[PDB]
Amino acid sequence: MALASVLERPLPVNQRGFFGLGGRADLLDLGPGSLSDGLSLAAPGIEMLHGTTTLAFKFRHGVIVAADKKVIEINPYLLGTMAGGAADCSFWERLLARQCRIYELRNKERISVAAASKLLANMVYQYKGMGLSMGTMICGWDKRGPGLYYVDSEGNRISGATFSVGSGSVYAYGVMDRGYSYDLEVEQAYDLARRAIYQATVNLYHVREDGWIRVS
Amino acid sequence: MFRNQYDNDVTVWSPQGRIHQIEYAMEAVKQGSATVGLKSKTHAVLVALKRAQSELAAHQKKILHVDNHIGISIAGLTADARLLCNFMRQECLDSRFVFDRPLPVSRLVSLIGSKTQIPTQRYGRRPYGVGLLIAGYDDMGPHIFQTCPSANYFDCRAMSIGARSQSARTYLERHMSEFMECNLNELVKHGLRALRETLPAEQDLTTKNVSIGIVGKDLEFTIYDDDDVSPFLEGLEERP
Amino acid sequence: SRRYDSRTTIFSPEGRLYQVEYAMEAIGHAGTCLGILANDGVLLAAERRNIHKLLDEVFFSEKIYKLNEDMACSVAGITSDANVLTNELRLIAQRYLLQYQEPIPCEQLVTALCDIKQAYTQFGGKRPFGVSLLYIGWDKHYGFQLYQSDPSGNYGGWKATCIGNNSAAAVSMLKQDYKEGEMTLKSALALAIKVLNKTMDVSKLSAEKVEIATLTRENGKTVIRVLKQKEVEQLIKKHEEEEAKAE
Amino acid sequence: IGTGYDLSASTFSPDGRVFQVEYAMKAVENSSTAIGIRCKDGVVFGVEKLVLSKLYEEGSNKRLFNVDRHVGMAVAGLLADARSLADIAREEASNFRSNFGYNIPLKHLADRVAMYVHAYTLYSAVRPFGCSFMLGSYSVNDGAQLYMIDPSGVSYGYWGCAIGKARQAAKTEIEKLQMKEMTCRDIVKEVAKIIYIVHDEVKDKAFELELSWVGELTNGRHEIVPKDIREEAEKYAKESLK
Amino acid sequence: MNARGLDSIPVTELDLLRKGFSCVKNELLPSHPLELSEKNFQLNQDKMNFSTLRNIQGLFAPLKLQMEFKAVQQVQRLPFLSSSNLSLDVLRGNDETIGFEDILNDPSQSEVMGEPHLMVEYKLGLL
Amino acid sequence: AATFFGEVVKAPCRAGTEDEEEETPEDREVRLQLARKREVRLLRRQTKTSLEVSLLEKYPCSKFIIAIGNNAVAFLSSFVMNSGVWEEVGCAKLWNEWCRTTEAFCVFYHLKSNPSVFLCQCSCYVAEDQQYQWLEKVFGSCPRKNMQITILTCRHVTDYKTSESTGSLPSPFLRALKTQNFKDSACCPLLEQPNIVHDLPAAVLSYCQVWKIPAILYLCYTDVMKLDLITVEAFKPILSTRSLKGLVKNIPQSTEILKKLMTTNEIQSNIYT
Amino acid sequence: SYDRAITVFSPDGHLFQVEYAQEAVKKGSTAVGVRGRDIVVLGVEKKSVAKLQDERTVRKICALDDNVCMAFAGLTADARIVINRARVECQSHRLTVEDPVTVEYITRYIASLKQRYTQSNGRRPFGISALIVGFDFDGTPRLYQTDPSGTYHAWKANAIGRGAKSVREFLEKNYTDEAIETDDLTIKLVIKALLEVVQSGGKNIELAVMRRDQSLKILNPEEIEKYVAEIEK
Amino acid sequence: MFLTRSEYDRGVNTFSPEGRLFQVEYAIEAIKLGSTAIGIQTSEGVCLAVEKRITSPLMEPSSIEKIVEIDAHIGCAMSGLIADAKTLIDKARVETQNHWFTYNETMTVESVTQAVSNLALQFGEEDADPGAMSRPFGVALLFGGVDEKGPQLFHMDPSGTFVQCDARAIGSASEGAQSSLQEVYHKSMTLKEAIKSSLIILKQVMEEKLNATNIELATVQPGQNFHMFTKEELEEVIKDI
Amino acid sequence: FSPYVFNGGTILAIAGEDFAIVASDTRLSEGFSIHTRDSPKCYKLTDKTVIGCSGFHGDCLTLTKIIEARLKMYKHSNNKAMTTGAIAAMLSTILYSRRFFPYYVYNIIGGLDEEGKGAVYSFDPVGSYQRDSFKAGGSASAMLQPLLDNQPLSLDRAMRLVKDVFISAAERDVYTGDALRICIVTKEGIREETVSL
Repeated sequence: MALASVLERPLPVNQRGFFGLGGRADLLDLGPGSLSDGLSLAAPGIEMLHGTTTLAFKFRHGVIVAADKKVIEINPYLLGTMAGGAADCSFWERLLARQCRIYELRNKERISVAAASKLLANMVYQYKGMGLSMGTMICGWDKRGPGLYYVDSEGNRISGATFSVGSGSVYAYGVMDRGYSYDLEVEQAYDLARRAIYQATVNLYHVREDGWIRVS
Repeated sequence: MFRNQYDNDVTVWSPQGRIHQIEYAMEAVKQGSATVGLKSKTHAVLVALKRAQSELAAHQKKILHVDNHIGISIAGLTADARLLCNFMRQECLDSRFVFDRPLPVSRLVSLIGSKTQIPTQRYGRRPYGVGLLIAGYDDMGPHIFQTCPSANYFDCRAMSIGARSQSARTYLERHMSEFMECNLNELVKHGLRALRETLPAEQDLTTKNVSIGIVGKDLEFTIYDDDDVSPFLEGLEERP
Repeated sequence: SRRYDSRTTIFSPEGRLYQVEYAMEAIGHAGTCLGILANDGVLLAAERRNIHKLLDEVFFSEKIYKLNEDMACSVAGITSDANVLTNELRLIAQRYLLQYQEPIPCEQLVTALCDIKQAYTQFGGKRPFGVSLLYIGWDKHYGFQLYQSDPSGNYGGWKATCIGNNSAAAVSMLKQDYKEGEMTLKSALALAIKVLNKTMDVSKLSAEKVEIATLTRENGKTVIRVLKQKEVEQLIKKHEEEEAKAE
Repeated sequence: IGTGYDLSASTFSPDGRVFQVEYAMKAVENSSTAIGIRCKDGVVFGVEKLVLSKLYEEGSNKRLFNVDRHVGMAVAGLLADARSLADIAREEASNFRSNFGYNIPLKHLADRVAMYVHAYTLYSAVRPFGCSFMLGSYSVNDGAQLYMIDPSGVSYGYWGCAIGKARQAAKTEIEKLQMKEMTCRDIVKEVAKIIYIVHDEVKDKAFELELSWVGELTNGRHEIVPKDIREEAEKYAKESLK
Repeated sequence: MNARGLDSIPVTELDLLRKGFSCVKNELLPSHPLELSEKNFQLNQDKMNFSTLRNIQGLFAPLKLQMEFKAVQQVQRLPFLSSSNLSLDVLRGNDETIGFEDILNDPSQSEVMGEPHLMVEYKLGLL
Repeated sequence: AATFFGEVVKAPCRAGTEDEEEETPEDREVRLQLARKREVRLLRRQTKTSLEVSLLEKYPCSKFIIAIGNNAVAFLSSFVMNSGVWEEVGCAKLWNEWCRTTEAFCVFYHLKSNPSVFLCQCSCYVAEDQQYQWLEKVFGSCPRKNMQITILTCRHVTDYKTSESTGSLPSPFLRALKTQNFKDSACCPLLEQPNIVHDLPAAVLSYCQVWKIPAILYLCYTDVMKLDLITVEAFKPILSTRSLKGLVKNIPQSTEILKKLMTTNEIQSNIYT
Repeated sequence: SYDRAITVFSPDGHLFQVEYAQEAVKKGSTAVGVRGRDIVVLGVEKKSVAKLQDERTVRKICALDDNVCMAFAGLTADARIVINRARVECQSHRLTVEDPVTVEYITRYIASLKQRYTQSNGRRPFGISALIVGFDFDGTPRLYQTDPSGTYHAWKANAIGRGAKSVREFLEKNYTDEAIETDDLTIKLVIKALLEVVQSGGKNIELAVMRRDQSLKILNPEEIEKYVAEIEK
Repeated sequence: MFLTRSEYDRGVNTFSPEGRLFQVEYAIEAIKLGSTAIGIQTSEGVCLAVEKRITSPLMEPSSIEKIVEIDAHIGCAMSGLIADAKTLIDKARVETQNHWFTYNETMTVESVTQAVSNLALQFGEEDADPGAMSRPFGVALLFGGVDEKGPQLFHMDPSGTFVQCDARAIGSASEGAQSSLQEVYHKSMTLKEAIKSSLIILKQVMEEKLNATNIELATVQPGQNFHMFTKEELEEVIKDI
Repeated sequence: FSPYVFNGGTILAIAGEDFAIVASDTRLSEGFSIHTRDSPKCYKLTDKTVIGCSGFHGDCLTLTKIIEARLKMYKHSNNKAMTTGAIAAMLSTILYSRRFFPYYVYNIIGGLDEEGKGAVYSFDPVGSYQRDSFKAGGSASAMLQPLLDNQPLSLDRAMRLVKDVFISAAERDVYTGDALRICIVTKEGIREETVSL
């Protein structure tokens, strides 16, 4: 078996139990493997978030996101929202959190919102048309001030000061469009978010300089 | 004087029909510390002697765990021991997954020999510089096997390998006729007395330099270290 | 010394590449080539080595090659390697034209070939090309140009240079007879004839020992032509008459 | 004298010899002697097995393998190469049976294994094998057959063979037998007697006799000799030594 | 019979300018029934010859053929230049036949070619 | 060895002629500096000054004992020089690949009660081009008529030439080699024929044999070349000879010291288990 | 002996082939780099000038991106490959992260690429060393150095190539916070540092000056002569 | 009866007549060209002190740090070839984050050390995976962290083997530092005096002046993450030693 | 050729302050025919965790074998037995490894945590999971969840509740078995008993 080892290309012919055009070769390796990670090729009930409404807008003092859990705490300084397939959102945002931690360890500096959103969009764009379904809003604060982006499974990636996705999207968006103001105090912003989410039909988060907090 | 040309590779035969690199690799086994392995009608026992770099470092471990009914002991290099241990564990796991039965020790050791024979024939490789002692239990009872860097394995009833193991082998040969009737006690004691012959006449065995591995009819492979060894060391004599 | 000559991937104790040095030394045996840049054209003159009485003349030229509608080249070294390099240059030019729908610039072509030449001095088991090149051409970014390459993979742009046998004397004479910014095509031709006459000590020049190529721009087009024996004979006769009048 | 042309298996001596193969063949004479005798209705093997120490079991490191249901095998030389070649022979027999649905003839198996052995004496990336071996079989439609293969890759049919350290004396002893007209029961004793005669006790402390036949008695199967017959053969050999 | 031949989505947990314009869904299935058959003709032919030769003669023959192929296919030009494949064609038996791979889309006159060092590194397995 | 496929390689030579057969001011300066880098210097550690005269020329000598290797110096330190007053006279400084600094030392002592008895504990390695400088700086040019020299060292068992296997020998064991003028008899069998010994002890014996000085060399072939108790206990029979009869006084305390120092060994690289 | 294979250790633990490769850096033209507060200056001295040559094709200062520069000393043919790979990587990083590249990131990439060629006997290392300057995204000037062995580390002012010890000593003596007060002062400091080895300034010196939020700018002989005259005053 | 020349120390796959691999020994000897590092393991925490060599006042000290952060509870110290340690620290960090992603927990110091050591084992077989390295690494590492079993300290060797040490010193002055450590270490001791003793030994062994700028210090404690001392803390602890 | 076949089953889990209960039926069927009347769907993984799965039978067998192999691998590598949360995370990753060709299995994991309290996790065929106090799965989960919701407790009352829930559900379901198995996880180990139905 030393001559066959020199040829650095293991063919099924060189292995044991070979006869005819096939043989007892595909029935030999039936172990559970050692170590790897990879999705299976294409060929029941899948849990999906249907009756959920979310809301998020940014202003001078930070970013406020509210919903009806339905908010993923990626990092102490990064926040995310799920819409659609729960499993896909959880898996890909866990991958994003791991990537952010690797970046921080390597470069001794926290990643920015734009880079994180781009990384998530790049990961989810490879499987276009396969069947993935997710819609995410990413909140954070970095050296350039507050940031807010929207990423979905169709490759869309946009930035804005006001977003809303859910069953009651139209009503809440209209309310917070009527009541929006960039130079707004924290209390008035809380009141506006509460009123909008109430009219949509309650959680509440607030991202600041040094990480997010929970209001109610 | 005339050997300088034919002892630089394993792909070259000497004019006397000898491969000198295999004989050189067989000498790495004697660079370790002594190990003793014996068996009885029911149990199989491994005893090993541990060394330490200094008083502020933990003693290196010699007895490893392969499966619920197989354990090994190491004397030689370390990287080769780790690679072989990984191979053993993978083979046992695959066999159990596929057939829902434990893998026989004879088949396992045959696989080890077949894998180890290859690097002694092809270019760009070197032989494994490690010797092992294998203790297991299956439908045929206890088993003790020995492995050599020359891809040779033997089926023993009591064996010792390492540095200055001739005294242990002599003791085992002298006391061979009483092993098959002893229970676990006095069998661990015979092993310890055999291992004590590899030391200078002034010093003795403490609880910080001995390891014990036992596998039996209804007892899985277990390793006793540090304070777990005192019950076996209570009854020893004063090195007669 | 003799310990660090085995292959190309060995550094001398003072950081020297002896195999590349020997490959560059291999160029000193081939024929002599010249290149002169003028205000309204560029010039390229070479010495014929195949001069046996029983040889034939079948090809368009012996050492001058055409790579593109706007460029030409001359080789000095091993013919076998020169052929491969010429084919690769033509392929590279056609690839760029297909990609961008525009002719390739001269410096880009030179860099692309020099990368290939350098790749053989880094991976062991191969042998570097023993060829030097001289390039002439016209470009919409810089006009007329003249470049030179060597087996090491280096290159640079010149106004008047020389490669091959007896290169040092030719360079020394050019450095004192070339005047920047005031050279015309006739002056360049006369200077080339004089330099070739001085550097060829075999015998007196004859029209069958040299070949001269001229690149000029005429009515939005680049024309490359090889001078004929009549013109070469007139040039040599005029130079000889000038020398005779000098004394 | 072949100094300078004996460092690779792909180099020819000035008189047209390959010296690595010669050294490999020389390496076989470093092990004990094994013999095999073909008789009227079967083949019987015999190996002089040295004892290294008393700490080993009865059946450790044997030198008689079961290649197939009807084929035996005896080896000499480096043991690891012998195990590898036994695995190769088993694989070849299994492949033939799977393809064509009946027991492989002995000549074909010998040819396959001999060519596999020879393939190693052509390239500089490997080294020649260092072991010889013999094959034996019996069937009703073919009769007994015996073959030998050596490290160079040459196979031949034999009426009686011997490989190892003392093949010359063993061959001299064998050449005085009328094996064409006897029976396995009358050949086991002769094999044991020859093994005992050849053995040297000055340079070898002790040994254990190992025997096995194949033939009409075993109904075309390769088996180990029963213990009582081994004891009787050993007693007869010891008596004949005096 | 030589032309009839018989879960790999890794996640990076073991440059986008270099690779582009490719999705997993399109490459999941072939575009024509003859695509994979034509792309892997030589490999299938070699496999068929090895199978029949191993079944009839033994292990030595396919091993010797593969050893000869590997030895002779190590003295070629670097991958950014075109080779002739003389001795490999002689050994393989294709020195007196012309197929559709020779007269269509001459590989010696391809319209694309990458950087030298990149190809040499990719062939070595580093990238 | 070949670095690429089909490379042309040459066989190594055992006579060493393949390197010196090849025989700018910068090269000469480099050679001079490299030669100056690895010169042998003998100096007194008390004031850090070199001795311009050979060590044995300053002080008369009647007995000289040399130990080479860890085991030999350990044996001498435990058994001989634990029962007296010894003054350090000088030390040697060396540099080479295998001894970067000078665990590595070479220190000379002489007995206070009897200034005619000397000692030397060399644990470093002296290269092949520094042994003659060592001999010149220690012994000088003109030797002395009345002087006896004893040498001790250790060698691995695999260097022994025997018809049987190396592993079958009952290591450790002692062997001896003595010059013509050594009238006494050794306590161990003399070394067999096809076996030779080289390096520094060979240099000392060659000097003593050429210049007609009595000498003897003791060798220990062992299977453990580290600091071990069996190896240093194997040197016990030497104490019965006339060279060491008047220097040993208490055996049990030497054994206790040996046991004490056996517990402060150097840390071995964890390559073997 | 032990200095003919890349992957062979000396008995005292030395890899001599890499040191021999580094020895080739010490023969190239001197390069100087000084980091200011709002400016970064690179200076390379011309080893020799040939009157019949085009100076545009022999420059040793290159631009890797909008905010990164580079200057090398060593093997000219080997420098070009590294420069092209670095440019491709700089452009490819923006495709994955919208932010522009960072000086430490590009230095890490170059060092890893250099180290990849010292791991096998089938290829030889790159005989060059580089100085990299630039500005970060938030506006912090940087300066790094790379070695053929594959190591990098930051500096405030450094010199590589032949005759670098004297220049480094001069920079150590004459570097202070009041000498980098303004762009003119920084440029004059670089010129003064280079003048210690150049036999005659103005003709054997080339400078590249990069300001914050601006592209690379190459000074011309007129400006170089003006600065030389002002220094000589 | 002749003396001849024999060579066995120019290949990674060659055995000496006494079964010794000499290239690995030479790679181990290559460590002695680095800087001294000291690690003391105590029931209250782990201490890591290293000496950094400054070749010029123009360098940035914060760019040649020899103590890195593997994770929130694991440190590291380096000695030997700098370029080689950067391919092992990255492996350690990647393995830690992979384990966290898969199992939603944190690794142990022993597991991290084993995972790193699995990479240094493979060498000399270029016919295997193309990314395999043909020669041993020339760097030694010290690992220090806190886990379920309390504070831990590990040592890894270019041979690819690791043990656990109560107090270890590696680098150029390793033997002298170890001899001094053996005379001062005792189990019932506190972090402050561990710091003081390590600083004293470093001052004794260095060939320069200990001035709170040519050394760096770091500790990890139960309940607090990996922490590196600042300039003021270094000056305060270096005063009166 | 459909590579999926539905087999009946019903599983339940209740988490207590210092105990955990997992129960299931013991019937294997293919809609109309009855394969066996004795086939428990609760498997013991370690001394402190139990898993119960129902759905396609071959997928269940493969999943259990893979889980046991991974447990052995982790024990060998890390020199300790892995906890309940680690098992849950690993199972979620394993399940999502086959997103485009899913396992047709519903899992429920019950056991003790590090602090010594009950823990219950519920999954989906893709891998989403969360911690709960009580969960019902299987075919009859829809008609069984409201009963539990409208109805922590001690061990005896929880067992009483479990018995009445299964006896009420079996009479109204076509896939419930003829026997009920209950596994109790506590600090002293694990014990189980079978109740006839």
